[PDB]
Amino acid sequence: SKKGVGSTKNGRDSHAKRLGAKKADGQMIRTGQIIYRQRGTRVYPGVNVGLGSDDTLFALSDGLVKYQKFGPKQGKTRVSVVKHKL
Amino acid sequence: NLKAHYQKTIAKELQKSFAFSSIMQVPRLEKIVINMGVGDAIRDSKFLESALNELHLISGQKPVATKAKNAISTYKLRAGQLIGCKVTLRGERMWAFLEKLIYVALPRVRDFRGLSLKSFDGRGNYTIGIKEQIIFPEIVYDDIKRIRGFDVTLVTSTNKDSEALALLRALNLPL
Amino acid sequence: FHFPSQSVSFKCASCSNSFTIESTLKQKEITIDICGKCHPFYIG
Amino acid sequence: MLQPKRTKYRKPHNVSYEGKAKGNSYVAFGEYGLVATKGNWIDARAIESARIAISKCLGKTGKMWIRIFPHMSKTKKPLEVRMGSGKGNPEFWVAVVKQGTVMFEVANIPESQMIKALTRAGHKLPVTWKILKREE
Amino acid sequence: MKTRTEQRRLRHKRIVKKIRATNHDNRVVLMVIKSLNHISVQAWDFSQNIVLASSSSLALKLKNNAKLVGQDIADKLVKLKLTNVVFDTGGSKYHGRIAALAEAARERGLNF
Amino acid sequence: AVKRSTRLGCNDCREINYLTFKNVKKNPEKLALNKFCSRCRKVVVHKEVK
RNA sequence: UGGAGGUAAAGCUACUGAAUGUAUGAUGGCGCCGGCGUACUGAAUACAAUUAAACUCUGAAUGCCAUUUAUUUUA
RNA sequence: CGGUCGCCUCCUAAAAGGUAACGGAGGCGUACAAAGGUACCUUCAGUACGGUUGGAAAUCGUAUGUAGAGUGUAAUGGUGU
RNA sequence: UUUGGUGCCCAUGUCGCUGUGGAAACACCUGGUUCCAUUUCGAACCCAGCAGUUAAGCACAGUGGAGCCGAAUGUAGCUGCAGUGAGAAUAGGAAAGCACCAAGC
Repeated sequence: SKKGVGSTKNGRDSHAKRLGAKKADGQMIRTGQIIYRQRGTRVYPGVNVGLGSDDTLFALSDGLVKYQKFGPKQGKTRVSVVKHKL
Repeated sequence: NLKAHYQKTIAKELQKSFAFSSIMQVPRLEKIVINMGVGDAIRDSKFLESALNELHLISGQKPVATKAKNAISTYKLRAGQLIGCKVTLRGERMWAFLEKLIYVALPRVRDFRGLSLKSFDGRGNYTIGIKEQIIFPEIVYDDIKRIRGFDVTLVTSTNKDSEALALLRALNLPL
Repeated sequence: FHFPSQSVSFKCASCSNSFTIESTLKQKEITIDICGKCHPFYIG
Repeated sequence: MLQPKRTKYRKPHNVSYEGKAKGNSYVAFGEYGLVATKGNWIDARAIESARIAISKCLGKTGKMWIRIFPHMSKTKKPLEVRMGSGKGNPEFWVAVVKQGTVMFEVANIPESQMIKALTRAGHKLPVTWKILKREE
Repeated sequence: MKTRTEQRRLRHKRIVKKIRATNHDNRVVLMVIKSLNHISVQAWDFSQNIVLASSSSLALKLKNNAKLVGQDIADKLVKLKLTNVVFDTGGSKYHGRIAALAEAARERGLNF
Repeated sequence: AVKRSTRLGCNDCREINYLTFKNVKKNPEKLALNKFCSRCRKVVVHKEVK
């Protein structure tokens, strides 16, 4: 009765890349620090934002973070860092 | 010369035939292309150099290479290896080649009837595919594995097909 | 670039009308004994 | 037994078959439809047996139509095996019938023989049924 | 195919998009246009979509290559005291009368 | 393992100062580069040495 | 207060597969003087209904993130 | 006994993240001195027709199409000048 | 306001069809004399200019053909039979605008 599948098929698994929304609209950000990490481009660089070509979208200036729709059918979300009032 | 005859008399005759108020709407000719390719063999057997020789001695510009848009090898086509050559001729050499084609040596086969039936895609096109190249006078000897004609495909600025018929009939093309 | 082209007098016993505008300069006295006047398709 | 030709995978999830119907509640071609009061699973052999039974007693002018199709695979490991060690093999095909789902629709033949035949065919189904009239 | 005129607009669009994605500095641009029989330039501003100045054949220009198109707007620009702008190659290459325009802009006190 | 990474040397220093990825199955020529040296503090032609 | 989102539900002429009946017929076969009635197979052009964890042209609630505001706090 | 032991992609995974089994699919122990950078030019796969050896499309020209094109590599995301 | 350039937002902005204009301009166009160029072709790019052009791109009138968008009634699922309320379908609209510049004004 104890006799089962030997040489079982793929049961392997990778790790989990800790990405997502590290920041959100409503928190002041220091320059240089990360905002969002993503595999691909589901968020696009708008104004005052640095794009490192390792799937990196970080803040390039000071201010407050906002998210706006864009694209054909609001499929794209562009991150913006609006500057503080002067 | 025949350009000074054409653009002085036949253009006016065509524009009076179909009463038009536009001089650039009449069936005219501004560009022709002649292609070449060897699908029968890829092996360097009087190829890629014989095409250069024949196109230099028949046309007014050197051959230009291009590779296939896909990779189909059921008849041995791999590893890139561009085939054939192309000349998209323009300017005065266009009409020089036209005069060489029409009124020099095409009258060499008794039943040369051309192709006036089923040669239109619908946007003002014409094609002539012949089997012999030695049919021309300006040919060399012992520089070819097997004689093969050059397909000429001419396009114009008129999308309509009736004007293409008028253009072909104005230069006395076979029916 | 490319070898220049020119025209030499065209000769034909069935044409008697020279077709000499621009063929090439590499040859001399282009001549063909059959033309379109004797050819029914190239006649009116 | 209408076996699928090709399938992307081999051992998927079965179904979450509770809740209302995803469709098939409408009657399209037949004059009498056979609806179900709840959902369960239907195996392939039962469908073929019911179809041949309903067609054998059917006349020569009426027409019948099936609204379901087995699209779920199932695993049944052989006997005496322990719990665990991978997944088993496919043994049959299962069609999913949610609540308020119509299975058969028939038309173009007198009504009394049709209600009798639909009863005799639905007796072969695991789920208690109900006759439903042609929708205009 | 294309209209042979939309090509220059496509070049303009792609170049301005690349620049505005890359130009983190805030400088106004000296846009250029080379039509068939005329040329026309505009000192434009981005981040506001407004125009600072323009010089065209419809503006002060005689029958027309010409060098009378470059130094006219540099004095207006220095009157607005910018003197540090970004240049646009337009739908043409940096050649011909465009080079004369660029040199006339450079010489008068503009740093691009 | 499959050794494919090689060194690079400064001809004006005869030291080891660079590590390149140059397999030997398709590149039979030596890499004559122009690399920056922190001892010469400038750009110098660099040859192959290992 | 707004967003980050593809989850149940629904959708399959909006894809990928699967897949049901109506409608016309491609390319082959068959009889035939350049064309054929095609008893045949039957690309899809439109119509009506379906199915999915590795289908998504769409699309919630709860929940998570910070500030606006009030309350308890020395955590 | 069998297999597995490290890493990478997806689903399981329940709309932030993570979240299991001897759960389901797969792969990797790499290549390129240019497939890198810059400037510039430029952009689908197919469909249909036309035609020399050439059928089912080889090669091309033209309308066509809205990514079924490409992306060194298993998959996802992404990218239509 | 006539039209050219023109940015924002990206098929309620478009695809496609029929007609009317281009004075000044914008595109065609005469050509490669030269800067320059082509995997070769003044095709493309670039140079000095108009004999003609409304035919073409652009606009102005109509066209719901395509595509797109889409209310009200109710509707599964949802948090505790009460809020919550999509997708599908449908009335139905839609021939885009918002800004800036220099003339004809």
